Amino acid sequence: AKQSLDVSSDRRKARKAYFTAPSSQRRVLLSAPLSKELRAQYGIKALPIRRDDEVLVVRGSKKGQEGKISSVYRLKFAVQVDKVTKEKVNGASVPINLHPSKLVITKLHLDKDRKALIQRKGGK
Amino acid sequence: SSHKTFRIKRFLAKKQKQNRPIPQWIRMKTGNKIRYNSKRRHWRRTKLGL
Amino acid sequence: AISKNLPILKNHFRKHWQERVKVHFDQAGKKVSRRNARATRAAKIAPRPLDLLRPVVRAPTVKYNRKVRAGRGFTLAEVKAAGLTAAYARTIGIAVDHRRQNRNQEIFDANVQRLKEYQSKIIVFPRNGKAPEAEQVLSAAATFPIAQP
Amino acid sequence: AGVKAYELRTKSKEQLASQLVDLKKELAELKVQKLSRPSLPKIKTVRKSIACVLTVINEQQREAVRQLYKGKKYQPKDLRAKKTRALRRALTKFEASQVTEKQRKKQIAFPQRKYAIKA
Amino acid sequence: GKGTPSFGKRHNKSHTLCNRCGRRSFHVQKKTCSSCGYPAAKTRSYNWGAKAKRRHTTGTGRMRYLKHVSRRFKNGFQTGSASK
RNA sequence: AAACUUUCAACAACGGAUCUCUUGGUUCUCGCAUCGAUGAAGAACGCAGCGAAAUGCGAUACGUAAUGUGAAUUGCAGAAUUCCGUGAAUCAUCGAAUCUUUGAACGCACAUUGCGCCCCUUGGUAUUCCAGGGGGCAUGCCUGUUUGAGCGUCAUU
RNA sequence: CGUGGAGGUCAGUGACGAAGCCUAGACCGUAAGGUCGGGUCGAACGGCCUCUAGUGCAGAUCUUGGUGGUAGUAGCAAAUAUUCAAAUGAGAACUUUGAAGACUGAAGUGGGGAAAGGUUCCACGUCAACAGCAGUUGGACGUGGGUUAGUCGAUCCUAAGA
RNA sequence: GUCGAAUUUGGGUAUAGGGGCGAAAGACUAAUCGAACCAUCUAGUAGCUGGUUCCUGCCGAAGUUUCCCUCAGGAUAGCAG
RNA sequence: AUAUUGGCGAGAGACCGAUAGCGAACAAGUACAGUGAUGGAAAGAUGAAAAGAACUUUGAAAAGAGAGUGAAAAAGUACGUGAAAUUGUUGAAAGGGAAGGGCAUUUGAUCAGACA
RNA sequence: UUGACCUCAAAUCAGGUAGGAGUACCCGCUGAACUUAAGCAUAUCAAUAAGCGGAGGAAAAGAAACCAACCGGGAUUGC
Ligand SMILES: [Cl-]
Ligand SMILES: [Cl-]
Ligand SMILES: [Cl-]
Ligand SMILES: [Cl-]
Ligand SMILES: [Cl-]
Ligand SMILES: [Mg+2]
Ligand SMILES: [Mg+2]
Ligand SMILES: [Mg+2]
Ligand SMILES: [Mg+2]
Ligand SMILES: [Mg+2]
Ligand SMILES: [Mg+2]
Ligand SMILES: [Mg+2]
Ligand SMILES: [Mg+2]
Ligand SMILES: [Mg+2]
Ligand SMILES: [Mg+2]
Ligand SMILES: [Mg+2]
Ligand SMILES: [Mg+2]
Ligand SMILES: [Mg+2]
Ligand SMILES: [Mg+2]
Ligand SMILES: [Mg+2]
Ligand SMILES: [Mg+2]
Ligand SMILES: [Mg+2]
Ligand SMILES: [Mg+2]
Ligand SMILES: [Mg+2]
Ligand SMILES: [Mg+2]
Ligand SMILES: [Mg+2]
Ligand SMILES: [Mg+2]
Ligand SMILES: [Mg+2]
Ligand SMILES: [Mg+2]
Ligand SMILES: [Mg+2]
Ligand SMILES: [Mg+2]
Ligand SMILES: [Mg+2]
Ligand SMILES: [Mg+2]
Ligand SMILES: [Mg+2]
Ligand SMILES: [Mg+2]
Ligand SMILES: [Mg+2]
Ligand SMILES: [Mg+2]
Ligand SMILES: [Mg+2]
Ligand SMILES: [Mg+2]
Ligand SMILES: [Mg+2]
Ligand SMILES: [Mg+2]
Ligand SMILES: [Mg+2]
Ligand SMILES: [Mg+2]
Ligand SMILES: [Mg+2]
Ligand SMILES: [Mg+2]
Ligand SMILES: [Mg+2]
Ligand SMILES: [Zn+2]
Repeated sequence: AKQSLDVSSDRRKARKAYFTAPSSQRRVLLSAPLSKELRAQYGIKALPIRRDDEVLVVRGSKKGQEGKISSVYRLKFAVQVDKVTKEKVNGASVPINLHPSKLVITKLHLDKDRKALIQRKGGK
Repeated sequence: SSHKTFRIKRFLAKKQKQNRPIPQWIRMKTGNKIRYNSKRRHWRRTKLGL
Repeated sequence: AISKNLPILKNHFRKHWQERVKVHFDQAGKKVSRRNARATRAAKIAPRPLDLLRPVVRAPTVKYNRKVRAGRGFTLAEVKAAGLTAAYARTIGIAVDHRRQNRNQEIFDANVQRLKEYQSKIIVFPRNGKAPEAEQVLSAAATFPIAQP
Repeated sequence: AGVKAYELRTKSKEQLASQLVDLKKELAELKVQKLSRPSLPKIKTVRKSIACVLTVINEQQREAVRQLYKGKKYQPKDLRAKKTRALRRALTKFEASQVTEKQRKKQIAFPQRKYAIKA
Repeated sequence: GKGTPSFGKRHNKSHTLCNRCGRRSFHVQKKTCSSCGYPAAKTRSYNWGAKAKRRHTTGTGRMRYLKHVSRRFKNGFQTGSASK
């Protein structure tokens, strides 16, 4: 239960903060959990989603499909996978928007900042 | 009339440029509810009243 | 607008009274604020007792003269009889009232006794700055209650 | 593309002046090409570069003036602290703490004491 | 002839544009604006006109300078620059 | 007997009630004290690759600098090297700047984008005329500086 | 008896379909009403014990919105007036061209301006709406183009006055 | 009717609400005049007109007395629950 | 210690739920009206995702008929649900200067209850 | 002649300062009528609305030319 006077349980305020969140804050909101192999390897539970990350779909009609993150559409609160698309009647193909909470990260794109974040969260 | 001050002519110039339809590509933006320009003006229907 | 056997009423509501209605919705909130203010003042000021010692005086008027209560401050003669000056008394936590006079020996003796007991039950720390830590008593009035003679 | 502010800070005013002129010439010719092409988004980065060059030039000139007026009691009003109108008219710390000789003697003689009710 | 025939003689403006408030309320012969009171030093306003105050009060415009006062106060009117 | 008129049902119209939904309103409580001649509130006109409005901004014009975060923005186009990095971003923060014409508005005026004066500098064979660039010239009052006025008045020639 | 909300309870109902709506189909109650089946629909809702109120409409020349009969009815009759052919077009009493008949008759239905309007000016494209018939036309709709001064005005002067 | 003048008229300017202006009609003062328009006091007061929203059960009237600037209203007694 | 329908930052409700609640849940003090002071609205909801209907055919065209997308076009940018007034089609019935109603039964249509 | 003093001026003299906005609450001035009295003029509405001047985070008030008549109390403000 809530124990602080600086946090509010008002439903109206919570929804307004979510839909009007700036781009930097939507990055934290768009986090995905790691796989069992990566959870043991690094020692952390979840990370914010990043482009060029290998993911697996674990919910919805696209369950079982894999791919790489080709676009993080923060404005739409969604991500797009390179090989997860829909074919229109005219023959054109459009990406399918997926929520990162319904995905599982199977491979991480690593650089200097990502490694420091992992060590900052107590990972190895 | 033909005789007009600079202030009146400058005022008329802005009203001419504001009288145009909305660009089509704007309606394709995410979360767009604007369809037609609600501030359109015709010289014979509504007067500027300057 | 007069009918039946009823008392005559004098309800004064012929002005714009609704513009000046004060409802104390913040009664609970103000109590929290006052308790917070007392708590923060006690920590901030000193290990001092948060209040000044007061003398015992006789209430005026024939209706209330049978009881004694707390006055504003000790007289100049009362503090002089206790062996201290008025200027020094204010800095040790003793209220001094220069406009009250002494005409009753019983009241004068009682107030002198109060000043004697107060000086024997306090520790005045030196100005050097050592200031050994002492327990803070929050009420000098509770320590020195006033009793009816 | 575009220039870098930290790179521009390591050159003299003459080099900045010459680079500003070249950017203006490039902006002029891009405006000519815009009239014939459906789009020309490259014009944006040139305009921002001119703004960055003007910013660095201004900060160098203003810094030089601060050295000229260093230590003096009167300085240009644009180089003074802004704060608010009421804050600039308030008494300084020195003025607000002034006391008379009569009151100073009393403060030294009888300061507030520290005590407790224990025994 | 006080109705429709009389309405055909209206071609001389009583008010023009005001330089201070921008409304077509500057009386030509009296040289004064009927809305903001220009050229008087104070701005015309009245307590019986509650709606009129709301149409022109603070916050209806850009607030070019007053926008940032609260932020500057929150930081204590800092001087200098942020450290790297 | 049809047509027509009326009543009911089904399907289709007209219209937008009802139900469910809610980034809004309203009321109570708590904390804080910060506008402006260092040009405020407000007004006008402008600024985007493709924008009318709203929002943001001022010819450095949906922004410049600085700090933080660490890879987007997104309707399309484009740019890509900005991706193990002084670095993506319609991001956050914000202490340095820019800040058109106005406005208590301040050279004089203003139903005019009207008309002067002073200083420095540049060009026109120019201290005097014309033009460009930069910097100035309101009122009341206070303290001080300087230059003065009056047989108001002192002393000495 | 019924309605919005509140405390308690029925470990109540529900995407295998909650609420709402339609239903000369069924049942209970003197009645206010309650219950069920069928159709439509898509996400919440009810029984009982109590609490609370912005709690029940046929009317107020009631408020706002929507819709009828009247009714394909009144009417679309001032300013003398139109006709033939070709071209264009899906479509021509109304657009364009040619021919004919007429009018304004110089205090004009001619040729310029002040005030007022503000792009209505011009070209190309185009006809859903507007031009109380029509429309291929337009002062309509869409996209562009266009206003050049030492001598014409403002600017300067003063008038009643401010 | 009048048509060379007490003529007609454009623009500028002056007079503002118990005020203006009037060869005078209580005329005119932005379709508003025997006292303009706008906002507020203001949800102004009304013994006067209109309306006042579910069911069933039981009981069930008065237009009369006295007083009132009382006579379309109240107080008072009566009738009723 | 007291005040606070303004400003800034927070936490809440036996409050209202798009004719309600602030005039404004939306490019609202906006559109629009008045010479002027002032006056001042209407307007929220496709779907989980545009997957916003390729293609064939009729028509000058708008569109129609198919096909297709979707869990659902009884969701097609006139879009959730879609009431009444009022209207079209189909079916049944009655009608000699209104129509509607009460009690009773005939006729037609339609329907529940026990088969113990 | 010269040099003071007093009073009064000038300067784009040196350095400053005032105006406007906001105004819920705060300190003053000015100031109604509708309304109630079943009429109405004193009265009431009201020392209110409107109008005008001036502040702050609070303002104002404040350490008695006070209250009392008591065995006296002891700045101001609020409940
Ligand atoms: Cl023109
Ligand atoms: Cl019942
Ligand atoms: Cl007037
Ligand atoms: Cl609002
Ligand atoms: Cl008006
Ligand atoms: Mg047009
Ligand atoms: Mg017209
Ligand atoms: Mg009239
Ligand atoms: Mg005039
Ligand atoms: Mg006023
Ligand atoms: Mg159902
Ligand atoms: Mg029915
Ligand atoms: Mg749903
Ligand atoms: Mg009600
Ligand atoms: Mg009813
Ligand atoms: Mg009704
Ligand atoms: Mg009734
Ligand atoms: Mg009616
Ligand atoms: Mg006819
Ligand atoms: Mg006729
Ligand atoms: Mg005719
Ligand atoms: Mg003729
Ligand atoms: Mg003729
Ligand atoms: Mg034309
Ligand atoms: Mg027509
Ligand atoms: Mg037609
Ligand atoms: Mg008469
Ligand atoms: Mg009128
Ligand atoms: Mg009422
Ligand atoms: Mg009976
Ligand atoms: Mg009657
Ligand atoms: Mg509303
Ligand atoms: Mg469905
Ligand atoms: Mg629907
Ligand atoms: Mg119906
Ligand atoms: Mg000076
Ligand atoms: Mg006061
Ligand atoms: Mg009376
Ligand atoms: Mg009365
Ligand atoms: Mg009267
Ligand atoms: Mg007032
Ligand atoms: Mg302040
Ligand atoms: Mg305080
Ligand atoms: Mg004070
Ligand atoms: Mg004293
Ligand atoms: Mg006292
Ligand atoms: Zn004005």
